Amino acid sequence: SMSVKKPKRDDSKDLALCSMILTEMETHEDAWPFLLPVNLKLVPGYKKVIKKPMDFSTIREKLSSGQYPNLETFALDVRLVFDNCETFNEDDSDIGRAGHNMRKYFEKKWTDTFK
Repeated sequence: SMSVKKPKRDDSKDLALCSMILTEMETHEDAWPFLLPVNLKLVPGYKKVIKKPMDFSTIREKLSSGQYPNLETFALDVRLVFDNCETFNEDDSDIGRAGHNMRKYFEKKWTDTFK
């Protein structure tokens, strides 16, 4: 509360460390469904159904331009990419499986880097 603060967690490396995670997600062999925004002209149903599209290239641009206020807003966008994927793709599809695999990969890196 006023003039009463928990000890200051060092967040000075968060930007660099989120960048490194995002690099590792970008280079994973199963990243291909997530590298670029879904083409809303060419994928029937996506625009109406998926209210907040997100992809790795959009996260990279947001990260690089100071549009993440903190490491949690960064994780929220990464998770959004996988939540969108689960919303639109059957679990038993190449893209559906890709999304599960990447979410697992992310969550481990996240825990190991920050928890």
